[PDB]
Amino acid sequence: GAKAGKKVIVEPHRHKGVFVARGGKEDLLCTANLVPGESVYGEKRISVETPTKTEYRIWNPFRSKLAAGILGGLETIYMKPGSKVLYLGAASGTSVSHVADIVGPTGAVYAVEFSHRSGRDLINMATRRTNVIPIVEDARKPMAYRMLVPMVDVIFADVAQPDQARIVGINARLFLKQGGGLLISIKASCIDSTAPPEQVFASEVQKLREDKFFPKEQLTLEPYERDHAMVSCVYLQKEFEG
Amino acid sequence: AWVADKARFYLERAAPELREWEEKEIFTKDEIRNLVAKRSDFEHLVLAPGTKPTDFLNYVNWERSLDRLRAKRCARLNIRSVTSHASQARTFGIFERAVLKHPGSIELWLAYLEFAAQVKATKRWRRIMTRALRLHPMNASLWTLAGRRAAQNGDMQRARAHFLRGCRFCTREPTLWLEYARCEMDWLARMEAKKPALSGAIPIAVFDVARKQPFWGPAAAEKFFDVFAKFGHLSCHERIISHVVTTMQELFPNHPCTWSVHIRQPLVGVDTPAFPKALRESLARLKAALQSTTDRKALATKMVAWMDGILAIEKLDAAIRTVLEHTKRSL
Amino acid sequence: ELSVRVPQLPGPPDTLSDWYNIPRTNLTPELKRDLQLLRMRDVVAMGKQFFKKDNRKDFVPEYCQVGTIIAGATDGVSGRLTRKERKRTIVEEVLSSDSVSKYKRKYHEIQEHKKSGRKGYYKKLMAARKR
Amino acid sequence: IRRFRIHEFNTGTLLATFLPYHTIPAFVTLLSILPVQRIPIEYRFLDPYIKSLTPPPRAAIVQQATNRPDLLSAISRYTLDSCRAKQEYPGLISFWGGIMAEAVNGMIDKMRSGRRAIQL
Amino acid sequence: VRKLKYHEQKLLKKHDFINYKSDNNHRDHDVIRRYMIQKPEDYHKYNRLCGSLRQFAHRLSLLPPDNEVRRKHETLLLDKLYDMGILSTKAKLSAVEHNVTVSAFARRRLPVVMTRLRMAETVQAATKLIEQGHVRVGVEEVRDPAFLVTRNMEDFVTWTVGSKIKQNIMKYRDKLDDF
RNA sequence: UCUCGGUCGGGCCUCCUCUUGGGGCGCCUAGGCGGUGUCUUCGGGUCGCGUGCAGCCUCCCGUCCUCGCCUGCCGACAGCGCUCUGGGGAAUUCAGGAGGGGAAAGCAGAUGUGCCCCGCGGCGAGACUGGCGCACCGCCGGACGAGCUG
Repeated sequence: GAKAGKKVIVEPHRHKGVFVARGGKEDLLCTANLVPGESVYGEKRISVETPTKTEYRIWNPFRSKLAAGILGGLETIYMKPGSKVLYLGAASGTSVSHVADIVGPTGAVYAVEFSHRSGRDLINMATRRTNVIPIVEDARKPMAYRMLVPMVDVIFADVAQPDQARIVGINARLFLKQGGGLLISIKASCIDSTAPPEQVFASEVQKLREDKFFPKEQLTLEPYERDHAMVSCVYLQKEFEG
Repeated sequence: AWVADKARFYLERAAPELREWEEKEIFTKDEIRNLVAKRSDFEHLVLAPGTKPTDFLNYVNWERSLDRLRAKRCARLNIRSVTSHASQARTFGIFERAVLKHPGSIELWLAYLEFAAQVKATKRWRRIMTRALRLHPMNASLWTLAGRRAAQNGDMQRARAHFLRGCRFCTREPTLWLEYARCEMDWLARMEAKKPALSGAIPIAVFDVARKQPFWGPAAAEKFFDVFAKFGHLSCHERIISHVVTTMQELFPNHPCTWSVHIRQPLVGVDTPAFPKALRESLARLKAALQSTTDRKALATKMVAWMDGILAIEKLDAAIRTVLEHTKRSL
Repeated sequence: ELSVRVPQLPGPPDTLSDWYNIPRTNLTPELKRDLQLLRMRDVVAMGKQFFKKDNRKDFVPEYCQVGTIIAGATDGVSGRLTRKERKRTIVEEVLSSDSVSKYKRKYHEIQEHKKSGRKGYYKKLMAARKR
Repeated sequence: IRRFRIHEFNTGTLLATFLPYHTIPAFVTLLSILPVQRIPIEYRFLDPYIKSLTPPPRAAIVQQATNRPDLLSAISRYTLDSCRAKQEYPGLISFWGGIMAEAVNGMIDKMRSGRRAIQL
Repeated sequence: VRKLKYHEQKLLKKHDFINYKSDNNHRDHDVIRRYMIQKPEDYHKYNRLCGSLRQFAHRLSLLPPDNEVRRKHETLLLDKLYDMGILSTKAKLSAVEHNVTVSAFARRRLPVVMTRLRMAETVQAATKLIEQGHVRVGVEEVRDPAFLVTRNMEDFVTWTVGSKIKQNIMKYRDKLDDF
């Protein structure tokens, strides 16, 4: 396997922020770590001594559907460095740490955890990384942190809830700039167990267009997870930013 | 950028006053051109994108000073026809767009208030004060100035209204509370000078709510006692002084401020054979407070400051003066 | 408080703002060999792993950095190289692995197959014709 | 400068009164903001320093002073104006004396001929 | 003028500042640059010649096909232009019509045809040579860079007597006679 | 000076007035060169083993013998592309285009102040009143009103 201490190189990936570490027999995904030299979850990290302080962190795609989607090769995830990134589903903040490392010390992540102990993990990672603020409350009630979240540009969402479309609809209606960019994770077994998952995907899409989006890309993150679809869309317009 | 055009509006409205001043012998043509030029440059400076309250004050000072010069010169020319209305009105409009662009300047606000008050527009003044209070609800100074203007006019109910809304708001500092007590006792003094208020229980009441205020401190009650001790020539002044004394004795018993008010307590309306007798009484209080188990450094600092005021007042006896000097040196 | 300024008034860019300043690659000949290896990482795995044949003609990325894996605290019994296997360079690592024999074997196969009928063959014919 | 553009319309004077402090950051900054074709014809020799914003050293000044008469006449006339005006000060006078002395040394080094008439 | 906006474009449909319909796609200019002429007056003189030529062709075709004088002048125009090199065949009036062209004239000027014979690398640099004057015709030198080289003279136009160029050639090909 | 007709000119409109038996610059290769790595042939040496015979054995260095690799040059013909006031390069001048931030960026109807009076309108203490009310618990409506204010 990709055992520790191997000499690999890092090159830029076409989305900003993310880099790709390639070496020997292994190619894999990585991001500049803000808080240098300290793991998040016993993740592997990459050192480099530049002519010291700079260190990167690998992601596991099996762990984060965000990673898996990038490896599948989405077009654009809208979260350039500097972009205010709402998260939904701060499942103890692993991928949230990764996305914080993307948006950097100039960006911002506002996170939503509903469970408490996961939230303890979450606020721990927030206490480390300054650019992510946590929010622990019910994502179904964006009134609960309407005082706390300003206008963000990209909504990531990965909650496993059956009302997912109306959830993202209301949170978008309260927190998204015209020209909104969003990604959402679909577990077809969670939305509708009986149905064929592709049609499940379609129904999700049509609910989202009903809630005024425009889908523009969509793929099964297949060789990293079964029956999940990443969907990329825009709020309220066609081209991405403005 | 539309700045030229917006200036075109304001300068074109400025025109006919200048037409009239041309048509009078009050100014000559080159002066007129100087005036128009300066006005245009200032107006452009105001409607610039990046502007600042200092620039605003600069401009309005220019116009107001022009008004005064015009007045002086037409007085020298003994001409009564010209008014100041248009100048004052355009001056107002300057203040209005000033507060639209920068609402957040106490400095520019108070300049506005003072401008209105010097020209005699009290209804407008109350409106302006209203908006300023609405934009800065933590500012004791504006709260005070509004309420003090209301009390000086005499509208005691609206004075109380401003002050109660302000004490409802500004609960970090005691400052408004002392100011409201000050003007309320001043109103009681106005009633006594004109001679319920027969009781005058209201400074007791504000002291009672002060007791549960967030800033509620021993030093707070001490300054309360100070402003109460001002103008003791009253009726229930001894009543309220006894009350504040017994309350802070019950609450902060061995505080050096409690010992300080225990000293300076019987000196309510005194200047005078009643002067040195109460002096000796408070001096017995002082020696008792000094020998008592209190923070002697704090109490002595309080006492040498009060003695600094005491020696600041004149007309006393030398033996008394020197024994105060010795009791201060012994601290 | 208000002091005299300093004057300091006297091409394609150097470090990348849009990727947290990966520097432009200094091109050590070892790094060039490394990149040659990486573009050939297909033939490294002798049939045991096929990669997506990401081949430009210009095998060089204009931005790069040479790094090393730190520590997988989950796996520290085998997922880590021993000191005598912690080599300075990628090509050194692939040297220190096995199947260098197998490389040699395949190379000498192709050596034969291209020495097939080219010139020594013909000289042997003309010799055994001249005799 | 920012009002009357002294550096543009009284160039030679300001360059004159800053030349004595020719080692200092003030002088280099002024050197930056000077307009080139505006520099008086004697002082044109500071242009490579404008191209490279470092102060010139005193040997460079004295060498141009030795070659030309006009720069030396100019410095002397400036400092004479000052001391006619009773506004001189020991730093400037020391500057002027040093530069005049080294310049005259070098000038006699040039004027030596051997040939009787050219020496005369 | 900036790229005009949407509605302003829909008003300035027929407005353009460069390509005039009188400017004729700038055919004048496109050719003149491509063929290195020095006198757009010389372009238009070429042109009205080509025009007289084409109206002769058109009226010639207008003549009924069976006539002697038609046959005689078909042959005459064709073989004459062919000996002026501007054509490529000598048996097709349709080729005279939609083929005879000022561009073909320019490619039978002098510098273009010395590029074709390979005197020099690019017809610009050829113009520079013959302006300095290394380039002879027959036995004369030639300065006028519009000396229209007819086909009987392409075989002759060569280098002049005392030329550093000719001596350079002999230098490279190693026969450099100093006599 | 109200129409009308006709006319080898023009305005307007059209398709030609370019797509060259051409040139430059590239791709592509047969291959020459430089760097350089094997395999064969032997010879010298070398770590060690052995019986220190015989041998065995690691490593190196040189010859022979050919073959191969290099974003390395150059690269004939033929085929293709681009492009032609030839192709590069640097300063510098003007004419546009595309995108990133930074910017309260904010003229929907731009009327001096103060008074009183009138008109109209709001709050607004308080005082009534009509009918309705088969879960019976209260509704909803008229019209007076001190005082304040627009």
